[PDB]
Amino acid sequence: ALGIKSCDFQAARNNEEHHTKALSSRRLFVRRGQPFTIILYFRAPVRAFLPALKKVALTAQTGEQPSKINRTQATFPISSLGDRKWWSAVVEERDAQSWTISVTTPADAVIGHYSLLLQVSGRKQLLLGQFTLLFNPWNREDAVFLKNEAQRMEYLLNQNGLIYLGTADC
Amino acid sequence: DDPLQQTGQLFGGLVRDIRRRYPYYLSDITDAFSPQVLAAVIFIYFAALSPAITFGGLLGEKTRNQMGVSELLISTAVQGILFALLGA
Ligand SMILES: *[C@@H]1O[C@H](CO)[C@@H](O)[C@H](O)[C@H]1NC(C)=O
Repeated sequence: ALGIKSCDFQAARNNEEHHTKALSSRRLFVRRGQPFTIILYFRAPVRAFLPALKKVALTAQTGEQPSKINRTQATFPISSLGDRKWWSAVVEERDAQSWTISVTTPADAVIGHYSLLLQVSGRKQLLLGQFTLLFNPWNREDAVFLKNEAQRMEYLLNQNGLIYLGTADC
Repeated sequence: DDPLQQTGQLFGGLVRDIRRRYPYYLSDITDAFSPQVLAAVIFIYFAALSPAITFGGLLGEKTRNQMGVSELLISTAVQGILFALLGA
């Protein structure tokens, strides 16, 4: 009785919050260790919430040969409570036809091209979209974390640089 | 989802098929309000009654009337209602 119409990755909304606005405005580039909000659209209104919440989960896949031993595959359900330090997803806003999910990512994950899949209890998995994961100096739990803000502006978001040539005198 | 597949769990196909099918019970109930269903019913009634009587007569005359037409008819009704209620 549940059918997913389409998923909307709010790229133009969270791309500026992730400081990736200059990179794209249609593709979704996200930084590790930071939650991002997406929207799921149903085909028909849900009769009950929690039974429908129980039987659906979603996976993240990356690499040519994904596995749970290389940390290149992850599976997690749509739950209202869970560990915020690992992969998780909580519904922030509920509509008759749409849900707003806020996915969270661990501060230590493999970078590369990712793909999101959804699994129904009976039906097969369906691909929702693709996104890319990158390091960020804005996260306190990341290995690369810059305390200053102007240094972040100069060393990461700047595209115009200077190269010094000549002798030591001039 | 494949209706047929090897699953390493005992009675896996049963549970997989029931969870695949049974949430459509109200849809099965509601989709039967068209007159085409009535036409199909009136057609299949004769289409199933006539071979039943023919086979019942031949079977009764074959087994020295130990089992005849009424037994065949009531059995046909019993598994018809039961399979309609509990079938996939
Ligand atoms: C019913 O069975 C008995 C016992 O064999 C038999 O004598 C009789 O003819 C049968 N009745 C029929 C065939 O109408």
